[PDB]
Amino acid sequence: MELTPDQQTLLHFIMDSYNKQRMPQEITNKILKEAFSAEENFLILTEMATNHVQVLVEFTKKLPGFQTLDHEDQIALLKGSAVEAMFLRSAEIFNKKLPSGHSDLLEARIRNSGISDEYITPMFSFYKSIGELKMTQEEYALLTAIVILSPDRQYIKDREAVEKLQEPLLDVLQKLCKIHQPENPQHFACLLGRLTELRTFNHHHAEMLMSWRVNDHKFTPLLCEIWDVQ
Amino acid sequence: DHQLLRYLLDKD
Ligand SMILES: O=C(O)c1ccc(OC[C@H](C2CCCCC2)n2c(-c3ccc(Cl)cc3)nc3cc(F)c(F)cc32)c(F)c1
Repeated sequence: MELTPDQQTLLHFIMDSYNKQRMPQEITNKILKEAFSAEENFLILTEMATNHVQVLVEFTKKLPGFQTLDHEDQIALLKGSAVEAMFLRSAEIFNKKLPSGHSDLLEARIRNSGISDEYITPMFSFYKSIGELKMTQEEYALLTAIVILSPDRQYIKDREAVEKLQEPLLDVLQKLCKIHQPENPQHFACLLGRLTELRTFNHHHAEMLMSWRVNDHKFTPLLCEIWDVQ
Repeated sequence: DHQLLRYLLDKD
């Protein structure tokens, strides 16, 4: 029922690693302060996305057993999850409680940031569906670790090795879902279902960058590797 | 060929 001492140790370790990220307040304060051009927002995006990948690699390296994995599988896991992890973190940031009217202004600013119309609606639909779950910080951290340690990622040679590392994280998350939401026995299943919805963002992530309403689409060499853009 | 990702993974 309750977390065991080993699970409590695992949870605080994942939380400490997860907390090394930029505070949501920092990101939203920047976007709410003043409106920027599509060109200025494109550069803000590439800076933030580059920093997110760097922080994600350090978080991933700290995941128990990750560094014991086959090196090619390590690359396949990071490359397969980087985009999904960024959208999950964007959903967390979007659903953080702000003063009256601020979340509406934040949504309006992102809606007019330069991103194409085709990608706007699905993005906010995902953020609002994530928001309805009313996830705790621990749920976001564990869910991010579960996304990274996905054994059914493309090019993974040894699935079982990845399964073994993901399994205890799923066990902790399931227990937390039962504790934080005993009224909703579907909470855990819903979280896992949202991970399938996250995967549809990989299908058009490169296009979301390429279709940004700017004249030139300059990317950092690290972003080119992770987002499949030139 | 994920040269930078490889470097970030293999450093330290
Ligand atoms: O923690 C991190 O490391 C981190 C890294 C990158 C992020 O995305 C920034 C961009 C904005 C860039 C400037 C112009 C407006 C959008 N952004 C996105 C987003 C839209 C499009 C794409 Cl392709 C990717 C992400 N969805 C958002 C939802 C939010 F609540 C939010 F505050 C900003 C959001 C981020 F949210 C967090």
